[PDB]
Amino acid sequence: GFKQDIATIRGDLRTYAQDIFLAFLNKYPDERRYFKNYVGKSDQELKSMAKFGDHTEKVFNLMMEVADRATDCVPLASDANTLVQMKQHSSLTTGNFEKFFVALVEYMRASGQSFDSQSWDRFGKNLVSALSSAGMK
Ligand code: HEM
Ligand SMILES: Oc1ccc(Br)cc1
Repeated sequence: GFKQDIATIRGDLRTYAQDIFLAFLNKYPDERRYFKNYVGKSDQELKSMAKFGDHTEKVFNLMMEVADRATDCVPLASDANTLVQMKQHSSLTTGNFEKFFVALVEYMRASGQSFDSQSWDRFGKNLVSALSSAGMK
């Protein structure tokens, strides 16, 4: 289930974080514009950049902590507010997050592992709800 999936992802955080982030950019290539240092670089070049691995991992660490603090896939409003108030997210809208979760769930369904994809979809939907309540446009 969802709790085991958090354990699976955490066990190999950096690899899942890179693979899912690249799945997101590959599905929605226009989103790369938010990451000006990743524009024009192959996946192997990205992997050679310290900040690529560091910041994928940090994104997914925070995502796992928000997931683990949720009850039945309903995140804390305080966690949604963290995400809204981060200066790094100041020009995003909930659609950016929706696309991220669509890509994440698609990756899970294509992986051939027994992720609880329906729960990640629902968690994403509930997180998007919470981001808009916390003021994201
Ligand atoms: C629930 C999903 C997300 C979580 C948990 C999250 C978390 C984070 C965290 C922890 C950082 C800081 C990383 C660091 O400084 O090392 C970060 C930075 C950033 N995030 Fe998010 N983020 C999420 C979704 C998104 C989405 C959808 C976008 C844009 C499409 C985005 C764009 C950015 C950008 C541009 C930065 C700063 C650039 C960078 O660190 O490379 N984030 N995010
Ligand atoms: O550097 C970053 C990698 C992945 C997301 Br999503 C945000 C920032």
